[PDB]
Amino acid sequence: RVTLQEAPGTVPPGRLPRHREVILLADLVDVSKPGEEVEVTGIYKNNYDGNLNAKNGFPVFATIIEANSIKRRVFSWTEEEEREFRKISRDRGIIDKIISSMAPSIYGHRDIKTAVACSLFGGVPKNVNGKHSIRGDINVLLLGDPGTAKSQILKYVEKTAHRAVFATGQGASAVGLTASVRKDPITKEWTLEGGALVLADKGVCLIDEFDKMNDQDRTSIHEAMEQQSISISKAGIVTTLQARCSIIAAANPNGGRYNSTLPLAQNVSLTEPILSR
Amino acid sequence: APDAVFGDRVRRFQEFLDTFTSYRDSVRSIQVYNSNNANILPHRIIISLDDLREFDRSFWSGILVEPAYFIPPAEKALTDLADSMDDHPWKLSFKGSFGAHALSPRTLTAQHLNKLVSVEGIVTKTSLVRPKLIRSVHYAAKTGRFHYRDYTDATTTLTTRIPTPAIYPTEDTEGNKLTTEYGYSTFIDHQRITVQEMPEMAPAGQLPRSIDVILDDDLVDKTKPGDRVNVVGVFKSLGAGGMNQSNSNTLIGFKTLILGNTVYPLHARSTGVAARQMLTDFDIRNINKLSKKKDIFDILSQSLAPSIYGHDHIKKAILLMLMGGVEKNLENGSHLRGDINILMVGDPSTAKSQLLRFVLNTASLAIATTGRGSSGVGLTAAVTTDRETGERRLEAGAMVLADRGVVCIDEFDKMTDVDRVAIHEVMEQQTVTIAKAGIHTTLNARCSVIAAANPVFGQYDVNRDPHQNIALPDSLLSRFDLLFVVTDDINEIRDRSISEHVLRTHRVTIPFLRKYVQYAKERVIPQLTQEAINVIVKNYTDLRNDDNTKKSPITARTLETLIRLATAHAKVRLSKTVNKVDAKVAANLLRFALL
Amino acid sequence: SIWNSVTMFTEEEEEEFLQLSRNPKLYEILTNSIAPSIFGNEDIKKAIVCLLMGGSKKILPDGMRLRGDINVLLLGDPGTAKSQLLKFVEKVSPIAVYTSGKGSSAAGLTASVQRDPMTREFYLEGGAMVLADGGVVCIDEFDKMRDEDRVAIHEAMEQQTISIAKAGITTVLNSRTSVLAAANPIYGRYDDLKSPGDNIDFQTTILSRFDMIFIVKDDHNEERDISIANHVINIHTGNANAMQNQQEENGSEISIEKMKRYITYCRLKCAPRLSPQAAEKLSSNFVTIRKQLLINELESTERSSIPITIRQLEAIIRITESLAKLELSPIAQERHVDEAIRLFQASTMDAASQDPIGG
Amino acid sequence: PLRDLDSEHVSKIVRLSGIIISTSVLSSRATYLSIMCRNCRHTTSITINTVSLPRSCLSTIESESSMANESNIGDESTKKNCGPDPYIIIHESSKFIDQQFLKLQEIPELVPVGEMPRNLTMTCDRYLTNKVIPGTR
Ligand SMILES: Nc1ncnc2c1ncn2[C@@H]1O[C@H](COP(=O)(O)OP(=O)(O)OP(=O)(O)O)[C@@H](O)[C@H]1O
Ligand SMILES: Nc1ncnc2c1ncn2[C@@H]1O[C@H](COP(=O)(O)OP(=O)(O)O)[C@@H](O)[C@H]1O
Ligand SMILES: Nc1ncnc2c1ncn2[C@@H]1O[C@H](COP(=O)(O)OP(=O)(O)O)[C@@H](O)[C@H]1O
Ligand SMILES: [Mg+2]
Ligand SMILES: [Mg+2]
Ligand SMILES: [Zn+2]
Repeated sequence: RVTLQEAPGTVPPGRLPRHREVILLADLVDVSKPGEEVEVTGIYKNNYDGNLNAKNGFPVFATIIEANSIKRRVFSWTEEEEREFRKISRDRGIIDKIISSMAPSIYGHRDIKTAVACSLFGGVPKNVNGKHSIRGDINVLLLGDPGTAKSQILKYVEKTAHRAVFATGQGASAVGLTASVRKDPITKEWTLEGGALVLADKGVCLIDEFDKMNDQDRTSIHEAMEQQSISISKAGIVTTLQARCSIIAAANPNGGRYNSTLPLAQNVSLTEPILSR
Repeated sequence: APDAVFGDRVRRFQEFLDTFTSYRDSVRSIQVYNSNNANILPHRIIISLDDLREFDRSFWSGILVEPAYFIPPAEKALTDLADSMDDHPWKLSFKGSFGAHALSPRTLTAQHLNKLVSVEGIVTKTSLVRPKLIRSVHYAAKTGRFHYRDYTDATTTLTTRIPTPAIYPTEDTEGNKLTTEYGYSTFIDHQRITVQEMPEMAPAGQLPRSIDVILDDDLVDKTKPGDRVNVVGVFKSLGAGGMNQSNSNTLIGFKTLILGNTVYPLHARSTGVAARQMLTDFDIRNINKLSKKKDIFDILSQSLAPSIYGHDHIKKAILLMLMGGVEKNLENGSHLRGDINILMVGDPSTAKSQLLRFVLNTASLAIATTGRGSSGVGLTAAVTTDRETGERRLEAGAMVLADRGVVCIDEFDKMTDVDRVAIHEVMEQQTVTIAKAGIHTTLNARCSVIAAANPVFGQYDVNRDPHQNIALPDSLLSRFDLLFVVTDDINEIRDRSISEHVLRTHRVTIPFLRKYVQYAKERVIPQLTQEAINVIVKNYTDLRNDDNTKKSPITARTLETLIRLATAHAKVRLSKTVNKVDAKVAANLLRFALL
Repeated sequence: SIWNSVTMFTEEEEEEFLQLSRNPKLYEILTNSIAPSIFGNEDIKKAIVCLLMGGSKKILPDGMRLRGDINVLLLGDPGTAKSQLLKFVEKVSPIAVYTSGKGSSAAGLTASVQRDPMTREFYLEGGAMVLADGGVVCIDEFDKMRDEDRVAIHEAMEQQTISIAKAGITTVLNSRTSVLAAANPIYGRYDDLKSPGDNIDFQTTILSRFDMIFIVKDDHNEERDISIANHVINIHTGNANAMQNQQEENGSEISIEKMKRYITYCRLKCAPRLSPQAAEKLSSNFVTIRKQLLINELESTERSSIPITIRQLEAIIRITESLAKLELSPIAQERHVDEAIRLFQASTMDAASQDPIGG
Repeated sequence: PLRDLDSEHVSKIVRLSGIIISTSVLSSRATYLSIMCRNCRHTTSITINTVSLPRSCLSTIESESSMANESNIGDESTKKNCGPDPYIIIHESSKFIDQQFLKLQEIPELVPVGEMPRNLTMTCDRYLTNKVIPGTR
């Protein structure tokens, strides 16, 4: 069972978006996931069963749509693309070729773009005899004055990366930063949900407004960055989760303007243990 | 109808009771007391599974594994013996070693069903004691005759029986109306409790397990929530697990519970149950002999915490606190305190915590707390909760549980004003007042307090007056009967000696001390004497009219403190009156503490 | 955890461990085994060996408990590899919890109590201090944490119990644990012109609790820098992955799992006890130390930032017993006390950087 | 993967990987029951290895003995009818086992973004009880 809501863009001014229920059968299941706009060809019919007509009030009936066809209104490759990859690699100046192709809708900031390239590619992890771990993910921090397109850079990273998860220390976000045991509003079942850090394992986590963060979020960031694993002990559940991810953050200086007369450590509210990582 | 196996088992248990004679005289004693005192004692006796095993192993295993067939015969045999030996039915309880039948709610599984078990745990919630109707009596107006009826249910016996759901009679056989006789009917009490795994034995980070218990008649009000309990009973199953009728649901199984027949409260550290011991004539003779020696106070004081070096005066003070004074109530209704309080301030390596934990371990009823560990409601019991009956009531806190006992507070100086104001009332009025939505009550909190705190500047400084080093409100200091200041000053000989003492350690007994304090606190109540009156008057006058700078202020609380110390020393002496020597000892100790 | 441990050993394992114990170079082999991928810090590694071994606990007739664990503090300049040691100790000890001040994400640092989601009843939700019972707690950033946590940890490190008192539950728990803590100085670098008490960022009395203090400074030196750089690039190249490790495993190095099993075996089996000669020597040393400190204090007009107390005496006792234990010897001779005093002088008595200690 | 289970796997054998998040308390079920008819005292037994108690007395269909036919009638013309559900269980002579429920959920790392994870219910009994604790993979 799926629920379709009118696309907000098309609603004429002053009214509300309507919604309907849809039934998918056989091989039509798990073809569309939440957040995508779809076209459905199907049959419109009542809930003829209802419950029963002994109910008091007017005799109204509910309706549904039985789906027959569904359509949407990738990173895989092949040999043809692999040969082209090798051809392009064999060319000289490929590094600058790539760097010139990041966030084309922003002017300048070559250092920013090359840092983003490095962090988006990443190194190779190492482990000596399975007793000495070395991380391979590259972390970058942006610290700039207002009106510098840091949010645009982060949005481009989200749109381009294979597994990017967005979050913020202030504002509305689809996910937080701390793992928790929470009820399921529809299935009424307890569920264990990790933060964006856990969700973006072997990926990239983007954090907006990095300096407006509270104690719990700061502690979670510190743990994830230092150990790349998040512990949890809640609701009788004791365990640890992998959080191997690359972090990209944006912040603003104290007072909203950078003070070039002082060291960077005193231009921001963060602290050395987090800054050094 | 009569059963041959039943008769054989009855006769065998009769032979057991014949060979063992203690239970016979115990029953005779119960009947003697009940006859003489008419309070009434119940008809119940305790049997030893070890003796049963030694006598008849087959019968022992029969009781252990299939109680439903072996207990009722024994109960009938006991009833017969009592009714024969005298000039209700009687009941049995079991003690001894249960072997593999001593379990906990976590390790209690279906394979134990219908078997006698002994569980340990913590009581989580008790139920309201309700009467149960057994026999109803009625009167007929048209005929002037009294009728009656009897009732039963599934939980009143171990063996299954065919249900006989008799109805409540409102009419006569001929059609006459009937009138109930509440005064001639019969009712029996009934309660249900829940037991849970102890918190000091359950795995950390895992949800706990629990089991229900049913109690009837005279085992109905033997415990309270938050207590440590060992219950010996019969693990049983009732009803049909949805088998009868369609009952399409398959998730639910068989209802189970324990028809408990023995309940024992257990003592533990920082728990609401007071520890008590049984005193033998040998114990009493030894205590009374020891009473007559002159250095009894010295030997007793030195006996405490021998692992620590020195602190002789502090040990004396702790012993005085343990023994305690006497509290007075006047016909008017006024109350005069009789407890003592101790505060220690010292350098950060002076075994303060060691002494505090020793007191926690030795005192019969002591509760331990840290500075910020418990705050707000946790101390004053001011929390309010409710059951599904709809009523709200209170559930006790630290000091409320500590009634008639001791409270150890560690890191005292980290507390806050909001709860120091609360503890003022506890130290002085020895009472707690709560006024919340729908609750206005007053709870007794007669407890003593021992606390430790650190100086402001890390180490006590002699270049500054005591106020700058202590920094606590004078009103609060006035409430503590005794205050001590302890510093570690480097000295070659003292360091040497403490070194040998500590190395010796790293390579009178406590139980007898506990028996001694129990007897002394339970038996002796001294009175004041004119000699002590004069001595204390003189000492208080001198202290109030001297110019020396003291570590604490002076009020009438100091005079009351002199009284309390004199009375407690007399209690130690086991004399029925305070004496000049006790007064002088109290005065000397207070003078040493202040100077 | 402590509720799912194994207390039975195979005969072959027992024989192998006895043969390994009889080895005369066992101490050096273990020291080399601890974190071979870092350069230097032999004293630190030896201290970690002693910590993992742990001392011997005593129960007295009056009930007083003399703990047998060891507490270590690592003050140091930034980036001295003082966190990798924490992580490796966590990874190698049988029961270990690594956490920072203020706990971990959705995981408290100390025993916590809440009502059952279903039955509304009390139960321990978690807490590292009780989860790691019988093991090691690796506390990072020890200088940032709340006062309630400070008090609870202070009680735990000495009495090895946590007392709980709330509106409907009162009990004393068991938290037998060993504390390895790491902290950074204020201002971003240790300053030689100020006392370590001023370099730390909390009550200086806290330093009285730990058994060892290691103050590691990042001095600048061309050849040392070159050597460390060569070591690090070798590690990254992976040549060090084979050399040293894969050869020294043939006699002069121990596998991590085998060392873990050996630690468990020694803990379960041995429990040394001193000898009178060691006792007298220790007493004389302690008296001399305190006499010197008193002389310096009386000469000066201020109090020192690194006091000497009976805690340090007990720490020395625990260290000598720890050294004796790993040989499985049921007694400790003055040969152990010599090493114990050397280690103590190397680690704790770096209070020579303290002003009224100078003299 | 837990997200690929579908109709085709119904009643087959499958292998799954996940993390335990909740375990219920031990239940009780019967494996051998002794039952009696409350009216005519006809006894019998049942063995399990949705079983329900007999709806009607079996002493009629079970013509045990010739005298049983006489015993099945008496007091003139009144037919013998024990009623519906006349059987009761005798608990002193029955045997029970242990049953338990578990929940298994996909590893949180691989969940699709913007959707809560999927979980599933499992039933175990006898010697597969008290083997794991929540949080184990
Ligand atoms: N160099 C630039 N070239 C083009 N557009 C820019 C540039 N710098 C800023 N902008 C635009 O100006 C506006 C600045 O807001 P934006 O959030 O993108 O900036 P920011 O640097 O992240 O600052 P903040 O989050 O403090 O507002 C956006 O429209 C951004 O697209
Ligand atoms: N007078 C003493 N005699 C013997 N041992 C002592 C003495 N004072 C301190 N100690 C030792 O020093 C340690 C002090 O621990 P603790 O009680 O936590 O310190 P404090 O009570 O000063 O806070 C104890 O382990 C104890 O064995
Ligand atoms: N003596 C050393 N030998 C080898 N590597 C070192 C050494 N000192 C520092 N490192 C390197 O520094 C990193 C550890 O840094 P970090 O743990 O942040 O320092 P700290 O623990 O002092 O905060 C490791 O990757 C390690 O390779
Ligand atoms: Mg922006
Ligand atoms: Mg202390
Ligand atoms: Zn029948």
